[PDB]
Amino acid sequence: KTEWPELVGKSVEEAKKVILQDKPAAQIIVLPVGTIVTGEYRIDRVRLFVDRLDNIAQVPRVG
Amino acid sequence: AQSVPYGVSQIKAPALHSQGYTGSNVKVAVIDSGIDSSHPDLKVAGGASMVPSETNPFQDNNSHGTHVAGTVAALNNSIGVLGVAPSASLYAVKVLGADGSGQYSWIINGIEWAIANNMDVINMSLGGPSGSAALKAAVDKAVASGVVVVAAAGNEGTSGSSSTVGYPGKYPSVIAVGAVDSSNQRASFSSVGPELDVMAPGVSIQSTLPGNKYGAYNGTSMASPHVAGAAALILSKHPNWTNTQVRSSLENTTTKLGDSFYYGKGLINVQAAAQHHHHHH
Ligand SMILES: [Ca+2]
Ligand code: NA
Repeated sequence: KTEWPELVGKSVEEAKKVILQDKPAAQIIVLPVGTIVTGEYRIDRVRLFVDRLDNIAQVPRVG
Repeated sequence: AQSVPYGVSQIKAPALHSQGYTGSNVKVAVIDSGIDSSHPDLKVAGGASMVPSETNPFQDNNSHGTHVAGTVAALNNSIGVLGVAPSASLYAVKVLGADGSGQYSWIINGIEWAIANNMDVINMSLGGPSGSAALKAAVDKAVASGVVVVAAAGNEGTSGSSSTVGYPGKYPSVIAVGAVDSSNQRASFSSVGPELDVMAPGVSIQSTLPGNKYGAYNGTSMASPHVAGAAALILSKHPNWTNTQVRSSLENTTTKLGDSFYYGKGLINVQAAAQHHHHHH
């Protein structure tokens, strides 16, 4: 699994839990939705973009 | 001994170097996470930080801006790697913090600093899925002012028939760069869409890392500075060429690869770009 569209609109806590069940070595970083980020590809990373309520606002994906 | 990373050879930068052109006197802003100015294989000429809690642009707490800078301009000497434009005047314009992220206003402030400081080339190995009017205005202003603006296309892969190119790469005024490997195959993560302009090496790219290290990174972030460095080479050989002309020279002399949805115009070839008469090889 490399994308989690079912997590959009869930809490950041539930998203972390689910992603770590699928990918236990994932390096998860939480960032505000609508920020600009580096364009490098990291197969070990999952960025989670949250809204101001700490819910997932964009489909999480590896990279 | 110095090593020449494969990507520098693949875009034919050594042909410019042998003609005597290495980006001398061309000002290139790396708008990114900072650049480690203590690295012995980099020379940083200046810069500024737009990150409120990280005020030193010469401290790179992420590593990404340092790697991107080395692909643009790692020095020609007996150590480390060789950059595309090893004599370029390199500016660290820090708009991303340690975690790799920045507010739109920070990126815009960096672009404005670059314009006010007469940068010839901007590289933005960064992006996000949505634009803003203020972002579009800042890149459009830089281009209207004569700056060559290059950005990573993004690493969103495919999504049926939809474009996945991020901003600011997705704006017409910005050259959006996708990633190929050493066989000219598109990287599976490389963004796609009619906004993809050209490709450059973006798989297993060796470059400078903070604390006098080197390492191989992957991404359209790695592809973009091949093109920004190529723009500096071209301007060092043709110092009166406008940004319009540098951009067309790179577009008009690519080696065409597949369908333009996936490959844009193909792989840049800076040897061909820097001739007077342009055609694809
Ligand atoms: Ca070197
Ligand atoms: Na563009």
